[PDB]
Amino acid sequence: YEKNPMNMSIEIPEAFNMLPAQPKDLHFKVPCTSKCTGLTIYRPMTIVLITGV
Amino acid sequence: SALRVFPVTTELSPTDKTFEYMTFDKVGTAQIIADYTDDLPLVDALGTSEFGK
Repeated sequence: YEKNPMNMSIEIPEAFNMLPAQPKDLHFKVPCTSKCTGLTIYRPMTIVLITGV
Repeated sequence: SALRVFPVTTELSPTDKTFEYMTFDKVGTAQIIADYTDDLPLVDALGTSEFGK
């Protein structure tokens, strides 16, 4: 393949973060969240996959 | 000898015609627990009154 941000991309709109701890009777709960999209290929035909190797 | 044997107070206005006092009470308990607990015994209160002339 050709490494070029105009051909394929991965998006991370929101990075990893930790929310403030929510307390209970004698213990706490700490939630975490993040965002992602995956792999997107704007321009195909610039990638060749040789299978059965 | 009444006024010299029993105490005399002046916490009453000349226009007052009845009086009242209050009394309180409480209940409760405790137990032996662990780190991760979600139940704990509770307490409460109470009250009562009396009158005069």
